[PDB]
Amino acid sequence: MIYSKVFLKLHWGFSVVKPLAKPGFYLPPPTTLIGALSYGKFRGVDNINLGNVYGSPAYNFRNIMATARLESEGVYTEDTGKVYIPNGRLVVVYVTDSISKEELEKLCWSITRIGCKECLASVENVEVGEAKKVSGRVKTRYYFRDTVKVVGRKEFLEYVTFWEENGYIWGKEGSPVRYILPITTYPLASKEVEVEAKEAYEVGGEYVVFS
Amino acid sequence: SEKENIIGRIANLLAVGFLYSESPTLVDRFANALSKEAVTKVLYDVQRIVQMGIDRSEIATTTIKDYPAVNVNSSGAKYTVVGYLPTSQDIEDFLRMIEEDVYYARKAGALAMSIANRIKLG
Amino acid sequence: EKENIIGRIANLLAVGFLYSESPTLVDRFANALSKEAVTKVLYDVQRIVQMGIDRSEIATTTITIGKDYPAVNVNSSGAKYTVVGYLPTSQDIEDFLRMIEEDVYYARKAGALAMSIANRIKLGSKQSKSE
Amino acid sequence: SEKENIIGRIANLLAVGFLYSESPTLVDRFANALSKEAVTKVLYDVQRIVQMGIDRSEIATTTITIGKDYPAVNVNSSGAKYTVVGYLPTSQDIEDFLRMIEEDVYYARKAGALAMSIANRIKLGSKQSKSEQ
Amino acid sequence: EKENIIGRIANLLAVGFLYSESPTLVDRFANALSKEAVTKVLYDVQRIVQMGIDRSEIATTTITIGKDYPAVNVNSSGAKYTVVGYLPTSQDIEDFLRMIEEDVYYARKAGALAMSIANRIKLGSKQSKSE
Amino acid sequence: MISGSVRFLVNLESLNGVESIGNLTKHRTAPVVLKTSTGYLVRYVPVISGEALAHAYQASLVDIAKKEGLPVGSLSSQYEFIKFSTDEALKIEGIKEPKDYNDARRFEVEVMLKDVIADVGGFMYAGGAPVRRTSRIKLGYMIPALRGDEIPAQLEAQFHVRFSNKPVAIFNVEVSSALYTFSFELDEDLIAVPSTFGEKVKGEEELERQKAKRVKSAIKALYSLLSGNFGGKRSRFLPSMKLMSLVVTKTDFPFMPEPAHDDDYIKTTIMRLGKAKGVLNGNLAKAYVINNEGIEVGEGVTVLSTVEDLVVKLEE
Amino acid sequence: MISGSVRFLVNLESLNGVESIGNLTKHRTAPVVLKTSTGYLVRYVPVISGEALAHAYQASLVDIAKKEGLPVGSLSSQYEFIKFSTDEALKIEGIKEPKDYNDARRFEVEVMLKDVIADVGGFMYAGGAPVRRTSRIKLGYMIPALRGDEIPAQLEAQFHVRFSNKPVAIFNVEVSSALYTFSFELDEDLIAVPSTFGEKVKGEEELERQKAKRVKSAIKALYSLLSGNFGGKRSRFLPSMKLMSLVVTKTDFPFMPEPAHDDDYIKTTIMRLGKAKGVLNGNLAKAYVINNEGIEVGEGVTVLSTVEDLVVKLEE
DNA sequence: GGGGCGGGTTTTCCTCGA
Repeated sequence: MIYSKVFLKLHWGFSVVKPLAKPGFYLPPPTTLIGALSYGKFRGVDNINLGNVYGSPAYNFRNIMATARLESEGVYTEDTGKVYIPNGRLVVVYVTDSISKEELEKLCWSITRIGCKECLASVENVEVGEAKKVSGRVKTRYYFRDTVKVVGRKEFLEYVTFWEENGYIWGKEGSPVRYILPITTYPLASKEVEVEAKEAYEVGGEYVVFS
Repeated sequence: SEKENIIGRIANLLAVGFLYSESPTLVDRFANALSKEAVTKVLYDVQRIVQMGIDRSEIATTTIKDYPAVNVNSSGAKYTVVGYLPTSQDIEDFLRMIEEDVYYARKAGALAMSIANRIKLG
Repeated sequence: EKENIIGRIANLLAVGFLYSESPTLVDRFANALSKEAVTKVLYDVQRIVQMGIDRSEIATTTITIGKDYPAVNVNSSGAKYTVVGYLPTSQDIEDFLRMIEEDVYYARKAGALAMSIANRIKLGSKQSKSE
Repeated sequence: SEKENIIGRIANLLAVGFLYSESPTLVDRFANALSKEAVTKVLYDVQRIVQMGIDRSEIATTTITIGKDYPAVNVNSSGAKYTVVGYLPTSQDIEDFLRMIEEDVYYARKAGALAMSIANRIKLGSKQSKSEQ
Repeated sequence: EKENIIGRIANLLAVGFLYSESPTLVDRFANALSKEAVTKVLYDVQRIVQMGIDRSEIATTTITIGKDYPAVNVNSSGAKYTVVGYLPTSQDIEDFLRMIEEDVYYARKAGALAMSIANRIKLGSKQSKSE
Repeated sequence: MISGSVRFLVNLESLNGVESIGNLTKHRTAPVVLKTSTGYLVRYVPVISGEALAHAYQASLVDIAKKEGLPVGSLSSQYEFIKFSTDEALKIEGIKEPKDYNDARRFEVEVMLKDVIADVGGFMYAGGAPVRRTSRIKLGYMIPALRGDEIPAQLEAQFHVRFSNKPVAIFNVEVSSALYTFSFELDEDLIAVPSTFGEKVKGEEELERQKAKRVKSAIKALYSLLSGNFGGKRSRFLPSMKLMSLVVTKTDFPFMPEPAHDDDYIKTTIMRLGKAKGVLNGNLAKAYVINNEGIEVGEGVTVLSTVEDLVVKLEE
Repeated sequence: MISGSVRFLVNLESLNGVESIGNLTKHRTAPVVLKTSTGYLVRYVPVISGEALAHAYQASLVDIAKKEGLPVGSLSSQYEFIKFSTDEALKIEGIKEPKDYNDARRFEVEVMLKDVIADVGGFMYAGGAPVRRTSRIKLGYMIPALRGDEIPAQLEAQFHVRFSNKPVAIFNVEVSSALYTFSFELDEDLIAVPSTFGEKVKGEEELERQKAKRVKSAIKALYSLLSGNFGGKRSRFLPSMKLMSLVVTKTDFPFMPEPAHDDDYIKTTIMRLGKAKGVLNGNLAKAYVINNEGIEVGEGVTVLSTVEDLVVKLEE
C-alpha cells in the first residue's frame, strides 16, 4: 500500500454546488480529488465509451483512496456557494496500490484545478512512500465516514452528504453516503479529533482514517 | 451582554440625530457601512449635529418610574427619545465591536430607524 | 504606576474637554493610530489648559469628598466643574509617550477614562440646574 | 538615543527661557514653526533671554539630590524660584538640532511639547506650595 | 564645503566678539538685509582681530581636546578664551560673500553659530571663576 | 502550453457591479482574514469575477476572426454568446441535432466547423445525447494581493444628481482603487482538435488546414485582456490601468506559476519550472518577464519591455 | 479611433461639488493608491468627475449642431440631457414607443434622425422592448499625476461673509490647487451608424448623407474640452488653466496611450503604437504631440503649437 | 557700563430650497 502527499497553493478558493437556491459544500468530495488526479493522464478527452454508456473519462480511477485538509482560514459565502480562502494551503493524501510509485508521483504533479475552471491551484511539493496499517486509538484531521466511532468530545463535528463513483455517469444520481467533517463553521479551520476506528494508515504521523 | 446596551445607546444617538436633522442620510450610511471608516465618520457627524442641538438648547436630557429621556425640538415639532445617549466609553467599545464585526452598525441602524419611525407616527 | 499615569492623562483630557466644551481632542486621542496623533493632542489640550490657567478659569484646589483630595476647578461659559485628581507631570507625559511608542492602546484607555469623567460631571451639573 | 538627548536639552533651554521670561511666546513660535528660519530665530531669542538671566545671576547651573546628584538649572523670576532638572544644550546640540530641523521640522514640535510639560509641572508645584504656606 | 565656510566665518565673529567684549558686530551681521551690511561687518571684525594679532593678544594654536585641534587663543581684559577651529581664508570670505549675494540667510546662520560659540565660552569661564 | 501571472494597478474604477439596492449600485466584494498580533480581522475587499474577462476575450476573438475570414456563427456575430445550447439556437444556424451517442463526434465536428467560438470558447448541448467541450482558455478571479499586514484597496460611495427645470434625480455609485493580480492558462496545442473518441469523420482535413490560423487568432486575442479592455461602465467611469509585473511561461507539459500575492514570486516560479522540467522529462521551457516595480527576478530569463513583444515571441 | 492624453495645471479651483455640512461646501475627494520607495500607500486627493466633462461636451455639440443646421431634439434644445429615457420625454418629442423586438431598430432610427446628441452620446429606453446605445465618446475622472513620493495637490477652506446693515451671513468654500491629468477616447467610425441588429429600414439614406457633417461636428466639439470650458462656480471662482502636455493618436485599430502619470509617457506610447501597428496588421497610425514643459518626446514626431491646429488637422 | 514702565482686543452673523 503506497501513499503520496501533495501541497497545493490555492488562488482564490473552490466552489462545488450540492446536487438537487444553489448551496455549496465546505470541503471538496473525494470524487473531485480523484478526478484531479485522473486529469494528468486523460487530458484532452471529455467522453470515453465505458462499454455501455458515455459517462466520464474518470470511471477507471474509482478505486483510489484520497483525503484532503486545509491549513489556513477562509469564509463560506453565498452570493452559488463559495469558499474563499485566498493564498491558502491544501494538503492532499492519496493512498492506493493500483499503480507503482513512479506513476502516482508523475500524476501528482499534474493537478491543475479542484472543482470548476476558476479554482486553479499550483503545486509546491510532493512526497511518496510506503504506508503502514494500524487499528489503535489515533488522532486525525482528515474527514472520515459516519460509521466511525468517536471517543473525544463532540464539539467540532459537522454532517455532510457525498456520493459514490456511480454518479460519474450522466443522467444518473449517485448513492448518498454520510460523512463527518472536523471543521469549525466560522471562521473556516481544521481541528484534531481522536478516533478508534479499525483501519488507519500512518502516512507520516498524521494518521488517515478510512473505516 | 452590555453589548446590547451599547448598541441601544448608539441607536438612541442615531435616532436623536435623525429626528433633529429630519434627514435619514446618516442612518442610511451607518446601516450600509462596510468599513470602520464609514461607521466612525457617521458617529462623528451625528454627534456634531447633536452638539449643535445642545448649544441651541433644542436637544436636552430629561426624565419622563422615571426613565431617562432626550427631548428634541425640530421645526416646531417636539420629540422624546426614551433612554441614554452613549458615553465616550460606549463609542470606544462600539468601535471595537465594529473592528470585529460591522454587523453591529446594521443592528444599531435598524434600531435607530425603528425608534424614529415610532416617534414620527405618534 | 502605568495606571496612575493613564489616570492623570485622562484628568488632563477631561479638564481640556470641560473647559473647551469640545470633544474633538478626546475623539482624536481615542482614535489615534500613531504617536504623531497622540503627541499633537497632548500639546493642543495642554495649550487649552494653559489659556484657562492664564485667565484663572483653571486652578488646582483641594476638596473634601472626610480627607482632602487634590482637584482641578474649571470655569467655562458660567458653568463650574471640579475634576478630582492630579494633572500629569512632564515625566508622566514622557513616560506615557514611551507607553504609546510600545502600544497605542494606552491612548484609547486614557480617552475612555477622560470621556467617563466628563460625562459624569456634565450629568451632575445638568441635574443640579434642573432641581 | 542621542537625538532624544538633544531634543531633551533643547526642551530644557525653552523651559528655562519660558520660566524666566514668564512668556509662552517663544515656545508657541517654536512648536508652530514650519521653517528653519522660525526655529533658528527662537533658538537665538531664548538664548539671549537666558544670557540676561546668567549676567544678572538669576539663572545658574547647579546640582540637586533627587540619592545621586543630578545637573539642574536654578531660575529666579519675579521673586519665584524654579529648578529645571537636566543640562542646557551645547553649541554642538544646537547645530545637530538645526540639522534635524533641516530634515524634519517635527523635532521642533517635539521639543516644544516637552518644554511646555516641564514648565507646567514646575508652575503647578510652585502654586501648590504657596497655597499650603 | 558651504557649512565649513559658514563655521569659519562664525569662528571669526566669535573671536572678534570675545576680544572686543561687544556683541554689536554680531548683532549687525545676524540682522543684515544687504551685502553692504555683511561686508562692512566682515571688514570691521577682521580689523579688530588684526589689532589683537598685532598686540599678540590673538594667536593661532593647537589644543588637545587625544588629537590636536586647531584653535585661536584670545586674551581680553585679563580673561583667557580659546575658540576651537580655523579662521576663514580670503577665499572663504569671497565664497561667503558670493553665498550672501545669493541669500543673506547665510549671515544669520553664521551669526547664530558665532553667538553660540561665544556664549558657551563665556559660561565656562564664569563657572571656573566661581569654583 | 502557455501560463501567465500578471499584476495590475487600477484607480477610480467601477467595472463589475452587483444587485442594486434602493437607488444604489454596489461593487463586488469578498471576505478575507488578515493575521495580526492581537488576532484575526475579517475585511471585505473588492473583486472582479472571471466571467467578464471571458466575455471580453470572446468578443475580441470574434472581432479578430471576422477580419481574417474565419467562420463565425450567426448568433455569435451579434455579441450574444448563447452558443449551440438548445434547439432554438440550432434552428437559427441550421444544424441537425445529433442522432445517438455513436454519431456525437460528427455533430461536434460540424459545430466545430460552423463557429470558431464554439471551438476555443467551448460549448455544451443539453438533450438526450449531450456533447461537451472544455474551454481552451482558463481565467481566474481578480483579487488584490494580500501582501504584508495591509490591504491596498478601498471602496467609497459617490453621490450624483441629474438637473431638471421642473423638480417633482439622485443616485449613488461605488468606486474603488486597488492593486490587482490575476493568472491565466491557455493550451494552443489542443486548438482545432476534437475531444471525443471514435472514428475519424469526413471534414477533419479542413480543421487540420485551419489549425494554424485558429491558433494565431487565439494567441492574438490575449492582447485585449493584457491591455485592459474588460469590464463595464467605461463611458463615464473609464479607469486608469497600468502594468507592474508579468511572468509568462511556455512549456510542453502542464505547469503554472506561483500566485502574485508575495513580493518575490518570479524566483520561486523559475526554480519550480526547473524542478518540474527535471521530473516530467520536458524539452521546451521558456520564461518571459516584464518588471516595472523593481522586484528581484533571477537568472536565465529574457527581459522584455512591452506586451506586444510578448505576443510576437509567443506567436513565433 | 482618436485617443488622447492631456495634462493641465489648475490653481485656486472649485468646479465640482458634493453634499454640504453646515455652512461648508465640500470638494469631491477620492482615494488613490500610490507607490513610494517604502512600498504602497493610500491617500485622499481631490478629484473631478467625468460627468461634468460629458455635459460640457454635449452642450458644445448642441451649440455647433444648431449653428450648422443639424437637427436637435426639443428637450435637448434646452440644456437638459434627459434624452429619451422616460415616457414623458417621448410624449413631448412625439415618438411612439416600440411595440416588439422587431420594431426596436425602427425606434432607434426615429431617435437617431431627430437629435445628434442621442446618436453621439448614446441613450437608453427601458420598457417591454428595451433599447440601448453606448456612447461614442469615453471619458474618465480627472486625477492629479501620481509622480514621485509627494502628490502635487492641496485643498483648503476659505471664509466669506455677507454684508447687512441689520445683523440678526457666514459661509465657507473649499478651494483646491493641483496638476490634473486625464485621457479620452472617441471612435468616429461608428457615428451615424445603427447599432441594433435587424433588417434595413427606410431613413438610413438620410443618415448616410449626414454622416460626414455629424463626424465633423463631433470632432469640432472636442475643442471645448481641450480648452477648459467645463465645471461650475465659474462666476466668482474662475480658475487659471494652462496646458502642459498633450498626446493624440489616430488609429484604425484599438489602442490606449499611457496615462500622464510619469514624466516619460510620450516616447513609450509612440513605441507601443509602432509595435501595435506591426503586430495587429493595421493600416493607419498617426501621432500628434504638444509639449510646453521641455520633456523627452522622441524622433519622427509631428510637433504642433496650439490646440486649434490639432483640431484642423483632425478634421482634414 | 549690558536699561526701566503701561498695554497681548472688544459685536455681529454659525445656511436657505428641490
